[PDB]
Amino acid sequence: KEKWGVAHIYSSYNNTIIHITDLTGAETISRWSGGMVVKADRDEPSPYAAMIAARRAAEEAMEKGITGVHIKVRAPGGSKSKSPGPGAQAAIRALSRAGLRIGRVEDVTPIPHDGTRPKGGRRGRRV
Amino acid sequence: RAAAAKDKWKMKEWYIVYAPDFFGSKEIGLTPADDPEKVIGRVIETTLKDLTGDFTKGHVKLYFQVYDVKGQNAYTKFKGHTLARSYIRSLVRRRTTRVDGIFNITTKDGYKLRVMGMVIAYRRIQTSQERAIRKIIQDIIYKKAEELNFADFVLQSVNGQIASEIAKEARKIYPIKRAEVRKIKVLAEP
RNA sequence: AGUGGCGAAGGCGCCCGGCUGGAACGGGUCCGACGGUGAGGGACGAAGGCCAGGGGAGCGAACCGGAUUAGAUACCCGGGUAGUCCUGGCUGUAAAGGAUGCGGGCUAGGUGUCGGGCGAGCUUCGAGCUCGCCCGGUGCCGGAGGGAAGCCGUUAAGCCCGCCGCC
RNA sequence: GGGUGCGCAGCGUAGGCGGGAGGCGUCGAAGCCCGCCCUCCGGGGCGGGUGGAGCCGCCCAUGAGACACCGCCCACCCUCUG
Repeated sequence: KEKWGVAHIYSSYNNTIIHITDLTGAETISRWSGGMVVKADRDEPSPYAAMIAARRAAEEAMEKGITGVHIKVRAPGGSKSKSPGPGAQAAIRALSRAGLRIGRVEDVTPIPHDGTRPKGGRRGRRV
Repeated sequence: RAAAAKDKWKMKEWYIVYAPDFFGSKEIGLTPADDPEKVIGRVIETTLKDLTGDFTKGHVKLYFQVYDVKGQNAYTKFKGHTLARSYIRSLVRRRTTRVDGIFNITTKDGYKLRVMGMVIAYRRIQTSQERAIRKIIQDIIYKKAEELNFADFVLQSVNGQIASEIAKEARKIYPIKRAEVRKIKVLAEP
């Protein structure tokens, strides 16, 4: 029989997390970060690191018996940035190549109807 | 170690989820769990085409909640629905007008709902017209609620009848494109 | 969501209901010069600060730590107190700036947009669309003309009739 | 009770004792077909099935030799009872 899961991707300017669950999101299957596959902190969001972690997670999922997968991609959002990083697309293509079938794709970046104050300081960062 | 990990994964059994009765009882998917009661309370997100494959209504998302179990078969209830982000963003453009109403409803059977309906106009209209349109939405939804009950309410709201009525009667204040019902939440139950 | 609107200015953006202030348009309606400016006096007046009482998510002066640096009482990072919020009062300040005091008559226009009214054409008969005209608001160009120039130019920084503040 | 053993070189999970050159095949097996569990998924231990008569080892290594056959231990996470 064909079973479907869900891949949550959390992408940032500093790391990428790929997490595969069942359709309910209450049972976890695999979880891999860009910091498990490199040793430089400045490479955690490299799309190659993302590809590698995606491959590991996909192979573990297949071993567990997962065939299809829906996708929810996310940036931190809220008061932080609303734009994903560059590892998300890499991870998606890597999941496709690993051998899983892909279903729906959606963005779930949480966005403020009007909310809290960000960290700048009325003048932002000045480096 | 990995021994206990494999033990845990292999102690997990699979269950088959089933939609409710006023829909067609289908086989949305599968859920792993060790015990039966760790499955009571779980939300399956699906679309309406998967259930009844009309190619156009792919933007509608339904959310079914698990409430019971019998062997390795679980049965769901209806919880709410919302439209899709992509659709809404493609709708709301510049040099137009958006009119949203949020209302609290009680059907014939005592179910309490929160309904969020949406309307779009072709131009940058005034505010009195916005308010007239909002009143129209309100009247129609209250009428449909007092005359119908949960199953028909939901089926009509997701098929697109109430939207047609709303558009046709709001076309008397200002023409319209893509009127719709955008969200429903269930709040209570008798 | 606007280059948009209301308000004396400060300033004011979820929805429904109630109380309330002011302006424009239309008007063979009423009174009949009742007007302008305003020394001295008064009322409003961002943020921050103070008094008294409540509350306290996020942000975050002071403070404490990590780095960077010749040094770094800073910029960058991790934490954090008053304060930011409500009630009732004081303080009376700002690039509070159109850096342009208020009223009235005159000296070419063009093109947008907002509200109201009139007249033609369309219509899916819609509190709807388009074109033109009058009044009032708010913008962009521009000829004579003005200015040390930048520039302003019927929303004058032009020619006249007035009052107060200032150098 | 059911399952459970790569110190090396290895035909490969020689685990260790006493016996065991002898053990089996209608007290029916291979070679071929599909499958749950254990686990270093190493790899075997396990089951219904075309199948119908061969294969282990005294023969070499390894310090202790055979999953050669008979009795017993042990490391785990599990199924019943009192």
